[PDB]
Amino acid sequence: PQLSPEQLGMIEKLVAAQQVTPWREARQQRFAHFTELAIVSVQEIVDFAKQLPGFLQLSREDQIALLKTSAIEVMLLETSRRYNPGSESITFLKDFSYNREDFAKAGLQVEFINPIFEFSRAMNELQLNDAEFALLIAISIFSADRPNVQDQLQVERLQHTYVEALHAYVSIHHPHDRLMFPRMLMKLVSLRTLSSVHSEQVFALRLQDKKLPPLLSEIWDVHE
Amino acid sequence: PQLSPEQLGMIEKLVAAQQVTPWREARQQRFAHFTELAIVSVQEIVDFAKQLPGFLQLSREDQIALLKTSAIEVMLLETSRRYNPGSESITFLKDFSYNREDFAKAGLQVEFINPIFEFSRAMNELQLNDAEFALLIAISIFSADRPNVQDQLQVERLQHTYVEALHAYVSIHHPHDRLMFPRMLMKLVSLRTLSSVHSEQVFALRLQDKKLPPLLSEIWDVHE
Amino acid sequence: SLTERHKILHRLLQE
Amino acid sequence: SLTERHKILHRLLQE
Ligand SMILES: CC(C)(C)OC(=O)c1c(COc2ccc(-c3ccc(CC(=O)O)cc3)cc2)ccc(C(F)(F)F)c1O
Ligand SMILES: CC(C)(C)OC(=O)c1c(COc2ccc(-c3ccc(CC(=O)O)cc3)cc2)ccc(C(F)(F)F)c1O
Repeated sequence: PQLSPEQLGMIEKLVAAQQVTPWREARQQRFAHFTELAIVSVQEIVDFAKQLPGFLQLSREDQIALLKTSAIEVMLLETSRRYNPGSESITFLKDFSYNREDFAKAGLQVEFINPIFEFSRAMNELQLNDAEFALLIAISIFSADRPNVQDQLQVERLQHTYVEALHAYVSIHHPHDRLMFPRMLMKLVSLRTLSSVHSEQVFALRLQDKKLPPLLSEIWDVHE
Repeated sequence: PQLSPEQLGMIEKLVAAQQVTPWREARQQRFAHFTELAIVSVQEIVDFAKQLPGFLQLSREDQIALLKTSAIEVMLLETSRRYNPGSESITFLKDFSYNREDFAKAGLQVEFINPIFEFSRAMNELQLNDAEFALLIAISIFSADRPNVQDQLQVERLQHTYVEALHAYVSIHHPHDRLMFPRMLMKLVSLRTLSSVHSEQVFALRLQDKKLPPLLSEIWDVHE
Repeated sequence: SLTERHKILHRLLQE
Repeated sequence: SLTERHKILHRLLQE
């Protein structure tokens, strides 16, 4: 698969599209600084999506359906992007690094933390660059199988243009390793499991005395 | 990707590897006939896995970890294979067809049934043959990211040989549609979501008066 | 609709 | 271990 002018420019645009408080009252403040980073991330993901070709042409309702369920997956991709295999930690916003223990003290439970760190380690072995990251994020956003998506067909057709662009990219990036393109997609499989381990997480917070802030509650709390 | 002698024979072998009671006491019997079909299916999946190159060389423990969590996904792939888009129904064992309503009366809840049928419809659009089915099943079985897998590396390396074999196959089957190979893999993404909608299903049965039979309970009930 | 249930997300999308 | 918790599955695997 040769990369086309049209794919070149699309990829370049995505990469360019990607370019808060202190750190048992200490406990509820630590949680708060962490949820604040997520809130920031949601804003970034919206801004990013708005730039994705095809996205704003979908009905607003469909844009909500897509972001609602992809946000955590994009957050997890962004987590694995800033993983350091030396210190087994996550470097959010230049300065503040976070290990499994820091995550625990930030209010998250072990049964979420370990899968987050396993995924990040496995993802770091692939050594993805920005172009690969942006595309995976885009593919994740445009999944036609999210709950309440109306124009599945359009969402799917859109996803495949990003899937193709990835294929052709990885062909220039890894011309001798034809497995790299499928290995990257196989991470979206793992990403779905992580997405529901995050559901078990959200539900467990309900059971303790820990309320998600407004935006996060809006995307993640099930309200009935 | 040209298909090799070694891949040819491997695919052929998989395809060859794939070649009970009547139908509110009526209610608990209907449930029972359905769970009996699953029990049969588990046996088939074990037999199938035993034939997969590399499988029996993994520690028994790892073989359990793989089958434990892949069984439902293989079951769902086998579900989508026998979907009829005319009658929107599933033809298990030649004779007995099952629609959404039949599934409901078999004890399953709506919130599982609709995603099962959406996936089957979406899967039927791809029109997979046996070779494509067998390979997807194999890839699903050898996922290194299942809980409690020891030799992730070996499980992964094994998965990639099946991923490659699929790639090369689909290249002969669909020589003008380079999207077909990734579209098939993107179904394993959806398969993971389905796998946990099935978790919500298992949990809901606990809440009503409905016990899974011995084998199924063993793979699906969380015991603590 | 989802839109009526996701005000903050909607408002982020409108700017 | 998983093996001790999955007797029927183990037994299917042994035949
Ligand atoms: C994704 C991760 C596992 C880390 O976090 C959660 O899932 C999670 C969090 C905090 O989320 C964050 C944390 C940090 C970032 C982030 C990502 C990229 C940049 C850009 C840069 O660094 O330049 C900056 C910050 C995103 C999401 C809180 C509460 C819950 C709660 F469980 F409470 F819901 C959570 O699940
Ligand atoms: C996969 C499906 C959604 C259909 O079923 C379940 O998940 C499910 C079931 C019955 O499962 C079956 C049903 C039928 C077959 C089957 C597949 C292929 C052949 C080969 C051929 O036809 O030749 C024959 C039978 C497999 C699994 C019961 C209870 C629960 C419970 F929720 F109760 F756990 C379930 O979840």
